[PDB]
Amino acid sequence: ERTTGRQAQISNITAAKAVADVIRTCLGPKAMLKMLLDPMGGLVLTNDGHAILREIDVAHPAAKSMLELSRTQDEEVGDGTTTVIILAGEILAQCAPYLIEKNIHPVIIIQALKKALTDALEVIKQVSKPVDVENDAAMKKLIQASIGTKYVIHWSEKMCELALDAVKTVRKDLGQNFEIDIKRYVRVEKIPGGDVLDSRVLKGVLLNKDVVHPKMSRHIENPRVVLLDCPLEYKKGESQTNIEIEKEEDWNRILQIEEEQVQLMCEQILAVRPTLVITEKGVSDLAQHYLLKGGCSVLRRVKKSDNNRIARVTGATIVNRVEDLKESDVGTNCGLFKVEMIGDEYFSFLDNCKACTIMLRGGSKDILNEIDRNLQDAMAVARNVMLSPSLSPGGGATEMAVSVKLAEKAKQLEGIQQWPYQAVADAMECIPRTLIQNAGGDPIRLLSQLRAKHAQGNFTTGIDGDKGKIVDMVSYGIWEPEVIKQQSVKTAIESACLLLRVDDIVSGV
Amino acid sequence: FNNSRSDTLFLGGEKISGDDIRNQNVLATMAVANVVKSSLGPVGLDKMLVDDIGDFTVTNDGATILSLLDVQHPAGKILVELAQQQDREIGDGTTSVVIIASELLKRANELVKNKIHPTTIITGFRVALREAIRFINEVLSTSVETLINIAKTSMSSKIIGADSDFFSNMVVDALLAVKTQNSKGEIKYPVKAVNVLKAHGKSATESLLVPGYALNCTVASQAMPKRIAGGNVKIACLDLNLQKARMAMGVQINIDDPEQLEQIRKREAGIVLERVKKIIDAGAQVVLTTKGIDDLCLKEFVEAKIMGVRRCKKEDLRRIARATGATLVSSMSNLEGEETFESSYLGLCDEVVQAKFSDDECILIKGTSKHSSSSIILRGANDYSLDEMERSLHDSLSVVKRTLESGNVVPGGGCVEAALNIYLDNFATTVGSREQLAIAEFAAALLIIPKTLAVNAAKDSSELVAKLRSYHAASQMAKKRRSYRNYGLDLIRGKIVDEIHAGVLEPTISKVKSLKSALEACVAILRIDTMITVDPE
Amino acid sequence: KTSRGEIIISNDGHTILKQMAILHPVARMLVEVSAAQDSEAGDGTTSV
Amino acid sequence: IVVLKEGTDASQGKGQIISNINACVAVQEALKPTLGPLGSDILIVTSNQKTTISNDGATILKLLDVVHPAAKTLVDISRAQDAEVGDGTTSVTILAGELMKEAKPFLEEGISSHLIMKGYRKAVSLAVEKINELAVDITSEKSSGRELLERCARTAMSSKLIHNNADFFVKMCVDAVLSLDRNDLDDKLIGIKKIPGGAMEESLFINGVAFKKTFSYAGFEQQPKKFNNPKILSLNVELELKAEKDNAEVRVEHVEDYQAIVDAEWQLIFEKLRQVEETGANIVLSKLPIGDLATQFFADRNIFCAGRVSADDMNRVIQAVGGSIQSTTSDIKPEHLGTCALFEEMQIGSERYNLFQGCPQAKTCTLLLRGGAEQVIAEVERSLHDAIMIVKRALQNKLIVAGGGATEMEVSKCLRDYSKTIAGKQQMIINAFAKALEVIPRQLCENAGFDAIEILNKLRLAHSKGEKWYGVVFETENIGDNFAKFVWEPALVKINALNSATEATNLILSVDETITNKG
Amino acid sequence: QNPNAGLFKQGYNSYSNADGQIIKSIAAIRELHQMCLTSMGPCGRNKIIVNHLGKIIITNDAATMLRELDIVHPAV
Ligand SMILES: Nc1ncnc2c1ncn2[C@@H]1O[C@H](COP(=O)(O)OP(=O)(O)O)[C@@H](O)[C@H]1O
Ligand SMILES: Nc1ncnc2c1ncn2[C@@H]1O[C@H](COP(=O)(O)OP(=O)(O)O)[C@@H](O)[C@H]1O
Ligand SMILES: Nc1ncnc2c1ncn2[C@@H]1O[C@H](COP(=O)(O)OP(=O)(O)O)[C@@H](O)[C@H]1O
Ligand code: BEF
Ligand code: BEF
Ligand code: BEF
Ligand code: BEF
Ligand code: BEF
Ligand SMILES: [Mg+2]
Ligand SMILES: [Mg+2]
Ligand SMILES: [Mg+2]
Repeated sequence: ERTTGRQAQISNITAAKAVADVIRTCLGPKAMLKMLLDPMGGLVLTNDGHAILREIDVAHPAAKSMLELSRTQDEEVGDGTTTVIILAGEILAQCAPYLIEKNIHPVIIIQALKKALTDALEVIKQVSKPVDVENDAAMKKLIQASIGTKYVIHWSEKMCELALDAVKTVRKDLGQNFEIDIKRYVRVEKIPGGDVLDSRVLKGVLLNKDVVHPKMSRHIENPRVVLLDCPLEYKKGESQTNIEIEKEEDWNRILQIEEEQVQLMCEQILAVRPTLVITEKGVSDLAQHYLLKGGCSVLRRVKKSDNNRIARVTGATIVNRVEDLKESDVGTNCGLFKVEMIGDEYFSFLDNCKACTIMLRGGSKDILNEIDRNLQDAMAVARNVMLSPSLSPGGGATEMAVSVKLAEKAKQLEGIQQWPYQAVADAMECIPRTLIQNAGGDPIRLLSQLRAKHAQGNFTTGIDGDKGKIVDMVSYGIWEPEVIKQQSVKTAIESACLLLRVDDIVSGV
Repeated sequence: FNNSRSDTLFLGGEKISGDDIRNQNVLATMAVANVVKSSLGPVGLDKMLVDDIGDFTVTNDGATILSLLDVQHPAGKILVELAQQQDREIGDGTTSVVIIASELLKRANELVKNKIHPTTIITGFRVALREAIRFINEVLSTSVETLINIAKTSMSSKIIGADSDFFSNMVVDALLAVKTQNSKGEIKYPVKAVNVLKAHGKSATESLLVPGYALNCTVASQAMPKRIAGGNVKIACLDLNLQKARMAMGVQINIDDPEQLEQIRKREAGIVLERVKKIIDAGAQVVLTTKGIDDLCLKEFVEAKIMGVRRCKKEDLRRIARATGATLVSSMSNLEGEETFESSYLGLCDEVVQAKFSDDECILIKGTSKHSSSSIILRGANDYSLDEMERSLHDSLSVVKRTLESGNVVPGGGCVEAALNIYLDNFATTVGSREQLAIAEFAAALLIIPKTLAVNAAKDSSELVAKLRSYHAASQMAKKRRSYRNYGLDLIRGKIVDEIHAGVLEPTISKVKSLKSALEACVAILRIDTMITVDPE
Repeated sequence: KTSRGEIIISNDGHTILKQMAILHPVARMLVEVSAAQDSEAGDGTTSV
Repeated sequence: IVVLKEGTDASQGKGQIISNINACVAVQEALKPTLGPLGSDILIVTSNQKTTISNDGATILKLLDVVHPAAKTLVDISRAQDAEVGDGTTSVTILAGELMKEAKPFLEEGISSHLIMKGYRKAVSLAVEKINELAVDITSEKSSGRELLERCARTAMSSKLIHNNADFFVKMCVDAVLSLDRNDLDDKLIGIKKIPGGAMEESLFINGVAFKKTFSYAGFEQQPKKFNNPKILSLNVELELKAEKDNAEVRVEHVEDYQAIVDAEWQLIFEKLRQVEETGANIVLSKLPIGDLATQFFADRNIFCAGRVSADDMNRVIQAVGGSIQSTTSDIKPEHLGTCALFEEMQIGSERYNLFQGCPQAKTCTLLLRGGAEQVIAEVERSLHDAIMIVKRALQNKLIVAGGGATEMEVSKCLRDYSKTIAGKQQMIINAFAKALEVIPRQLCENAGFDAIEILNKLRLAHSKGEKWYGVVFETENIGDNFAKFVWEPALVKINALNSATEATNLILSVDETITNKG
Repeated sequence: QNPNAGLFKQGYNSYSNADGQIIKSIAAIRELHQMCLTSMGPCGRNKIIVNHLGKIIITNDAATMLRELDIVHPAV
């Protein structure tokens, strides 16, 4: 029913702490795969944090808040998902003692944490170095960084390629910020089989819809594309259109009219001399015929999302009513119209030998979803940099810097206001630690050394994954988008600040 | 213990009389109040309220806690509907109008147990209020920034308060910018404008205050522009829908000759198509219908790079239009014609852009002819905190609309309470009798706010409550020297301070209605002596 | 608190008796005399 | 997945302490009406089905079952009060509760309980001494030896069903505290008897001793049923042929031995039997049987008897006729027997009652009670034990205080005045206890109807402004000198009361976590 | 759907420490600790423990409270 007092507080903290506990063995280069079972049927074999926590229903309110943190974070940057959860926990946990043990009110611990966040954020931008968003080589060895710790690493280079080759493709600066809608303009397409490398980033689209009529062009050299909303069949009246006939030879009259309007429609289209007509709706058998000899291949039923991406790699602006069909609505700038038959399943291409279609190949419909998600992380950190050319010391280095500059300051602040501040510092340290642990090396040992080396000797010094020894980032490098280090710490400290505002929990609508 | 039986007077239900019921009422009000007595003050804290599905919401808005908390029992609902009155009237002061009410009953009841008729207690509380309301105008004052202050102290018991300075500013700013004259003078600050939005991402501080308005929509067809105008734009705030007509509900198209079939048919498309043209042909670069758009009659806007948004919030267009000076086009007519009248009905806006916010992406009409308007957009950790950020951004930003509309504030900090207390307390002897105990109780009862404002800090609040007590008790000795009421509590530090100086301001209009109201309840309940509960069906 | 669940408060007898749920037949009779006290005087429904 | 208690409720917190207080308040408010001269009375029909009606607050709080730990202490301190004193039981709880009530404000405002506990602690100490300080010791200070026991058994017998037949019972009450040796007042001697029927005052005070009529054997109806100075033989065991119990084996191989052993049995009895006759007695009583043959014998030679007398009876029988129990019939010497002034076998309330009335040499009386219902006789016996027990503790302590709220109201004065000199936390707490004592005067007025507010308030003036015995004129509703009006109660009550009442109050204020185990 | 392995004993509950058990236990202890942490000292408070046979008990002492309770956590 009800639970006021530290009772509340505790269960919240423990709850939140437990959330972390699950995916903590998923943060690191040697991170394991949490094969989860969804209710609907299938499975999820991913190790990408947010993709795990999504597939786990929780009860305790805090555990629900803690769980959605991984989502809002997966919405800002594509990466840094697992990290925010672990941090968001350790913060609450590291407050636990001064929260009750040292009887500090939640207002005070909040007043400090909100303060320690800003200072902490400084130390992030302070250690961050900028980068050439255009230097293909830098972007690659940047995207590569956030491809490690995932099944997609055995082709790491191959991945950053398909990543950049797609981030830049749908990009479109615009200024009067840079707009990169990976979502609506980079439709992926996972096709079972082949090899990983056998996957490319076609600059166009790929529909499996075949051709409306047999004897129709399998591939127009340079096709003239015409995209339209409206269907291709005899329309009807949006009023009480009811016909009364007693005039004998009138049946034939009307029944004919239908053929007649389908004709007109074919005309208006055929007019601008098209070779490829792709409509979102249907295609009357009649209309097929008049578009056959009219000289063009037809494609019926294609999703809006599928269509509007075509209209960016054909230029062919989509148009509804045909009696208004302009000639500006061309089909210029569009290579071939291949129709490769991929294992008993016909496809259609529209490459040009603004929106690309990443086509992945692996070894199962299952294994592909691993790739797709892994790729998304790549293609997202690429976008981040595109809109914030700043990077942060990976290997948990940044995380340790903030640990010290804060630890130092806290110790030199004096007042009850110090303890909560001190905790944010002590908290931060958990990431290089989770890393060192999931590496196998001795946490107490490596950290003391990493922390010390940090205290003076440079701040771009994190821990090396497969190794387990402290290395300098600059050295073997593994910087990550500075944006990630923003959110991870922004919302984590917020989460903590929210849950700490709770002193009572109640049940009933 | 436990009431029971019937014997005579056969009634289709329950019926408690006297002591039994009279206590039940007091217990009721008590419980419903005590749930939210731990949310009072800056040191007060929020709570999570889970349903049956498991979801929940964390919030300090006493009125929503009592709303969200299922209350079954008259005297329980009463204080949940009284907590409502406040949030509906002034807009803040909920959590407190209840705590007072409960305290008045609880107390008044005690007097009855002492053998003091309910009425004699009632008139007594009535006079304690007359004197108390009057006196309230002897601590208040005209606006002499008091605004960024009011807006701040109203965020103490809230989540938005850790970043007080920030929002306290964004609050007044946003509101002010929207003021109007309603009808015949007035000059009322929109009790609801400033479309507030929220989106998870970034810091709590990174909340933007649009320099115009935020309409929450995309752009119909992805084919049209996502940003238009840098200098000037013509906004078409419609209402009528641009989709393929359907004629009168009772207009059968009876065809006798196969000829007319095709003709009247395609006519349908054009009828509502002409309507489209007569609008583009006005300089319309931005169209904001309310009743949606066709995809046919959209391509017309697209072919012409006209940002045209479908089925918008009509509650926004009404304000998007007063803000671009435009006109909410109900239907192009005027006398007997048809046109959206080129720029006659259109609005002048500086720029219409579709800004993104991670996941989401909405439209902004920033900078306009006669807009003045604003709109805030919260950004937090997740929806749980976000709902609440706004939740209290409102319970705060409301305190401002009233400080404005009513130029008069009083020093909060549990000062008002303390003052009234000792004044009414001493004043209580100005009638003596049994009636003394009444006023006395009334006054004494008010010290609930200062006590509980502090007890929410764990420490032995008997300290401050004593100090603050004494002070006023003394100040009203030549109330002469250098009279100094306005002395409230500073729980953050644990000492009595001058709240007017410190910056703890609250509009008079609140504590004046919060009081007159809470008693109106207590009395209607004080008169309750038998509760007949009919059996339902 | 009526059968419907609507809550009411008053000193007007005719209205308390009316909404009271009196069961005995000759008992219901009182409500009618208080009813008529309301129909002629309009006051004293309690006293009658 | 693990646990630490197996589904067994347990609450804690600050509310926990408040729950307990209120809990006790209930059990408290329950008895508040049974207070004062014009006090209401209760009718409890326990789950037992036995219906009772009384005012002994102890007896009520004993029939309420009550399981709440906290609130259950009010049941304990009420029982002790009916022990170390015998009266005031109703009040020990009213106060005990009331204090806990006045502790709420502090506990709520956010004050330590250890501080409230201290505050009340002094308050009692001071209040207790103040009573000792007013405990008007007398002896012939215009009070007399009997007028103290009367004047005190009276006021205390007020507010009980036995009231309007006061005089009758106080004269009866005192007479029975005196019946026993004033050197060792043992209740167990005043043995009471209840007789179905009769007026609630047609009750009889036996000077010697009275007991049932266990006389369950044939051959009775002979034996005079009345003697003046009979020679009572307070014998302890047997008087049956074959013996009532115990045996052995008789094995004989001779026909004559059979008839021989028989004649022996008989003579074996008869002898022991005449052995009693030899004592030259008129009344032969025994805590064991008196067989058909036995009682038949004495019947022949006009000697009266009774077998199987109540154990606790023979002891009052001894103390009446001054006999002395004898187990065998052999060494029966004459200082062993006893003699009263008069013996008779009554037919009181359709029930024959052997009674040895008139015994100027007794140290133990007996008294039969009457009533129109087994509930009223029952309430008398309890309304009278509350008096007898107060007369008894008024011999041992000729120290008395005028109640009727006075003592209570005054002890408030000095306590409230004292708090002035303290100031602060201890001020309010000790000043609270002072006000908390006002409950007895307060309630006492509400119960009867007097203007609780005015009569109280008017008392505070005059009492604090002098008159250290001003209480409440039960008669003309107004304040008055209850010492002058003769409303006396030994100080032994109030002193035990406030000690023991507060005990409960801090015992509760000390508990922060109550863990009820289930099972 | 989900399988289950390596089981051949009877229906027990094995809390391997490699599952953050040491802390699960610290928890259980942490709970009964707070009960004793306020009973110590003159400023200590009492607790009313109500017997599993139903008897009231009030004591400042710690070894007694614990005795009268139905503890179950092995680490406790
Ligand atoms: N190559 C590596 N060697 C050491 N640390 C790495 C390496 N790769 C990722 N990191 C660090 O581990 C974290 C990223 O791990 P990951 O498992 O990808 O979690 P997320 O889901 O948040 O990306 C960051 O702190 C990053 O600095
Ligand atoms: N800065 C402050 N310092 C002391 N008291 C404050 C301060 N801020 C608000 N208060 C007081 O706290 C109470 C309002 O808090 P809250 O719990 O939000 O009540 P409501 O929810 O009814 O506004 C009022 O007594 C107000 O005067
Ligand atoms: N004659 C009386 N006039 C005024 N007060 C009386 C009188 N008789 C007894 N009292 C007071 O009434 C209270 C005793 O109440 P009672 O109903 O007798 O229960 P108990 O004696 O068991 O507490 C005490 O305050 C006692 O002093
Ligand atoms: F492992 Be993370 F989501 F890239
Ligand atoms: F919670 Be309150 F109404 F500010
Ligand atoms: F109660 Be009455 F009808 F005024
Ligand atoms: F009820 Be009391 F023992 F006089
Ligand atoms: F003094 Be301890 F509780 F044995
Ligand atoms: Mg990553
Ligand atoms: Mg407020
Ligand atoms: Mg008595």
